[PDB]
Amino acid sequence: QVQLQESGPRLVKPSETLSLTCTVSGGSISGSNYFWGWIRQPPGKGLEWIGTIYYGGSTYYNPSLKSRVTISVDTSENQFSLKLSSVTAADTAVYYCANLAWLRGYFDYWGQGTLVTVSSASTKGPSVFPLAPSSSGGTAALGCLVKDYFPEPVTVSWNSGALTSGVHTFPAVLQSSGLYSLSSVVTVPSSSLGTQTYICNVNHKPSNTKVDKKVEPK
Amino acid sequence: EVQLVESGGGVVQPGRSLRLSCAASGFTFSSYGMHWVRQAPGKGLEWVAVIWYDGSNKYYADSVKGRFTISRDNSKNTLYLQMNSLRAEDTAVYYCARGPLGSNYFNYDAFDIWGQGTMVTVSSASTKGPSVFPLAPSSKSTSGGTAALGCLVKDYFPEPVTVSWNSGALTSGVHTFPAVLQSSGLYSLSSVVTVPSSSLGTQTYICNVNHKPSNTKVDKKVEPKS
Amino acid sequence: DVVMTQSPLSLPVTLGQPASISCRSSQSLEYSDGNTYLNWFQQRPGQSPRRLIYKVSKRDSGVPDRFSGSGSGSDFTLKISRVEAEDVGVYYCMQGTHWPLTFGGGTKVEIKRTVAAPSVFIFPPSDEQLKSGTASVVCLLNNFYPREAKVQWKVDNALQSGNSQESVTEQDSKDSTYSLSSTLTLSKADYEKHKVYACEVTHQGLSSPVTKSFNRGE
Amino acid sequence: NFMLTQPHSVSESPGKTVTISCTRSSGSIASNYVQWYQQRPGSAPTTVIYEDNQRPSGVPDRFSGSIDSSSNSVSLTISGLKTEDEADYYCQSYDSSNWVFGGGTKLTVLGQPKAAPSVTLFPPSSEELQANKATLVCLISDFYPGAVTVAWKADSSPVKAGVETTTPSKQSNNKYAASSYLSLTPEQWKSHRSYSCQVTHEGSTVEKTVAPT
Amino acid sequence: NLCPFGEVFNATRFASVYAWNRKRISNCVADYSVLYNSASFSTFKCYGVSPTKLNDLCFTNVYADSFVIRGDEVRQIAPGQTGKIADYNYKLPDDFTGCVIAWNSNNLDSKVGGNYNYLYRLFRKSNLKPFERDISTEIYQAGSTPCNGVEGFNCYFPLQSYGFQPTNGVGYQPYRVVVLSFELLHAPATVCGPGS
Ligand SMILES: *[C@@H]1O[C@H](CO)[C@@H](O)[C@H](O)[C@H]1NC(C)=O
Repeated sequence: QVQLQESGPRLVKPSETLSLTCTVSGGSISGSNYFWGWIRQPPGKGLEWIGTIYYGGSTYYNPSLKSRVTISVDTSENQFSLKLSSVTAADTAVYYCANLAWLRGYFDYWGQGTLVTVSSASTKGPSVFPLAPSSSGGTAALGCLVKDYFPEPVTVSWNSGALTSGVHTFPAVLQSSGLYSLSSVVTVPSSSLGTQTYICNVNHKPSNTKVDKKVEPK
Repeated sequence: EVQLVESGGGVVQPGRSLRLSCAASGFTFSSYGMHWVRQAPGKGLEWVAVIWYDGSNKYYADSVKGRFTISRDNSKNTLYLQMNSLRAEDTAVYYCARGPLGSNYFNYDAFDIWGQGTMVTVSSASTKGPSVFPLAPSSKSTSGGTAALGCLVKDYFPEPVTVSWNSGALTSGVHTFPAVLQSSGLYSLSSVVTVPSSSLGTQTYICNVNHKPSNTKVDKKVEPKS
Repeated sequence: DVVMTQSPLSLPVTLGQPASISCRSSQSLEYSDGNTYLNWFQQRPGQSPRRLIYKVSKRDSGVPDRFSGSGSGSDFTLKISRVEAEDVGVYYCMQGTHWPLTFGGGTKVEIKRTVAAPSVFIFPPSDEQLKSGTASVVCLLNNFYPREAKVQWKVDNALQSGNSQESVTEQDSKDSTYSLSSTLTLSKADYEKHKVYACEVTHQGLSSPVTKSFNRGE
Repeated sequence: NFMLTQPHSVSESPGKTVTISCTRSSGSIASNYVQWYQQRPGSAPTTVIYEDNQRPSGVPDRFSGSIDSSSNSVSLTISGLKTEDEADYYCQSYDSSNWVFGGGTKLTVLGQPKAAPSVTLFPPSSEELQANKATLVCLISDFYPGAVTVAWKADSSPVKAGVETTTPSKQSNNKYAASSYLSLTPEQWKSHRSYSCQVTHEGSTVEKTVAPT
Repeated sequence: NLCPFGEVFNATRFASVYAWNRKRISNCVADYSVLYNSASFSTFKCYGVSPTKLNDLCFTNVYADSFVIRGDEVRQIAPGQTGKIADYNYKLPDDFTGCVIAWNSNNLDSKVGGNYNYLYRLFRKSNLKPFERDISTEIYQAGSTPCNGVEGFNCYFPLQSYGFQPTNGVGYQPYRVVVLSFELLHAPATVCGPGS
């Protein structure tokens, strides 16, 4: 009954070398005749095989990564490793290790997965911009754009709590600049747009940034 | 001792059906394949069917394909041949011969043991007992110091007929010819024997014909012509 | 199908002298495992067949070692080294791997004998038969060693065809001869329309065709 | 090398039957075994079918596998669809010295009527433009089957660089919503006549367009 | 003593599919893992057995059949298949248990000019039974007119040749195929794997 566990740094700077290890409990890497692989998936995207190894000596690599990947195994600690040199924003992914009982088998036992993000960004606070109203009759749509903040956590409210109806705040995206960006939208009557003021309260605890931005038509 | 004992043959009218059984002994029936082979009177051997040791496969000669159906019963050690829509060309002796040990996918040599056959005769001819006529010895059968003399047995549809001379007492120089099949569907035969030409006046010659299928016994004295 | 062609059916042999039968297949017989699954069967008079040789040259149990198989490809040969009298009958060959599983036509083995001319006898119809309305005239060839003979019926010197049946015996255990019966059937009416009935016999033993005849009412 | 291709999403009601296709790009999908993984969000993928027709210990028999060499595809099929089966499914194979995963397919067991997406395209604001950056924002909202694909075009010429997109998330409506951004330099933002956001949902494509003027 | 798989896969000569070979393997130990783990086969499926279990199993006999077909014919070796190779050259049975192994031999069985030594049977009056092998050269009567065999005419020669050239598409390249056939009869086993 084999258990796999990915280990390594969850944040790598661009152009550096990514380095993971898969410590294995319950079976012996050398004593078994299993194959041992690495599989990754960028967030929101499908799985992509990276490489498998066999302790007999033969090792198989994804030809799109062959120059950058090497895979090793040491029996002394019963683990095998991933190293991905010359890393860029495109290698942000959940990395999984899995095994295989024979070449052309199925990946039976998997690790939990570890996410590594690639970004050379120190703690930075958002720059909040207005999404000015446009649109549907009596259902204008309106919002806040929250750009370029390196720490992932960011809360957003509208009208300091008095507006929740029609409000949605989307999950963050990780740009190629290594920074997070996020947006928040509310749909309100187009009748109300000339009187009722709409203020979005943006809070980003790591950088000590609180901003309240008014969004107005133009 | 290995044994294969077929039964179930006989006289079948055309278009009708008959089922033959082959009862095997002395070997583990379940372990071998089996075959049905037929021989028509006077002709060579023709393979009819094959069944696999486990019953999984059945292959047929195209002449019986669609009309014949081979099958085994491994619990009762019995091969079967189901014959339907019987034609005249199917008249033969039917043998079972042991198949290969194991799968006929991989083991091929077979027909190492054969049964005694069962006779299957497909005809539309009502069972009839023979008329027995004297073949009287004449000066045209005396030749030199001998007298050929005989019985002409004609018009008997089932095949087996038996002729003895003088109740088995006379055997020497006796010829009973093989039956032949006439235009009408019936079988004609003659049995014949040479005797010392001197004896024709003193010893009396009688042929005895037995036809079990119609339950008919006819004795015929054979006397010289005046 | 795979056609199995045997040696000439008449194979008259001298006892104590070797004999041999040729089987020839329409295609080559070797199978994928490199074996040739050709059998040799012997059928004695009135008996079901027995297997003598399997796989071209392997002798079945209880077969005297004078029997010998040989051959390869498309040409095979059963050989006896010292013919004995038990060896009389029909010998069939057989292929075992082609699905039609055809057999040879058969080769009949008879004792070779000095030439013996037949003794001819003729029998007119019985008087009882003529009540039936049919008439049977039996010609009788006796003790000829060559089985080949020609017997023809002339009625008032006119040949008869489609009118008669011949029937021969099997070779005699003691003197190695055959005997043949030819029967001529006519309606009683047509029979009484003629006077001279003869059968004329041709055979090696006669240096010119012998005729046996009778005349109605003499 | 080869690719495996699957549909973006399939959906059906509980107890119904749904089939997912997997088509090899080149070579015979029948050459080597093909596997099917179920992936629940946040977990590593589970094997449901291996060797094309086999269920691992645990997988119920509602899941079956099948080959169709006439179209060079294999198919995973679930009958007796049950809400717990709502997940992501991947096919995989191995040819040459490579293992290949399919694109994945988002199965949806239906709990509410399907809803057409609502799409709004916000141009970059004058505030940001004065910061020497430009960002187009595509908000997609109120669609039930939470699967969607988005394409950006600059005058019918497809844009690829500088696009990032949210995978859909449930909103307070119990429907789904998602968001896509095209980042631009303010030079390029005024260098085209218009920009377009193409949204695809349930095999139907809505677009909205914003012009720099 | 180990089994002669090498004699089967590494034979410098491999047969024509119409005249496919068969070696019987028995009384040895088979490390099947040398086969199923090889990245060089283009095709490897077992039927009725999972390849894992091979090294933990014991059969009475193992039957390697070997031949050369072209690329897109390899889909026909598998059981229940039809077409030229399945109907007239080599037919697996429906109850088949065992593996079908293939690999591209273009470097080995192709010559500049075309290698014509490899042939296939184009016509036959009926389909093969499983594992039957047919090496006849009788002239096929496709037509109503009787053929005197000597001549072609509308009648056709049964064997046609693969024109195996290096520059052919991957579909029309030679592919050596081995078919393992595992036979389990009620006799003591004679071919086992290392774990058994
Ligand atoms: C055929 O050749 C290799 C080396 O060329 C040899 O080790 C072995 O016998 C065979 N390899 C297989 C069957 O994978």
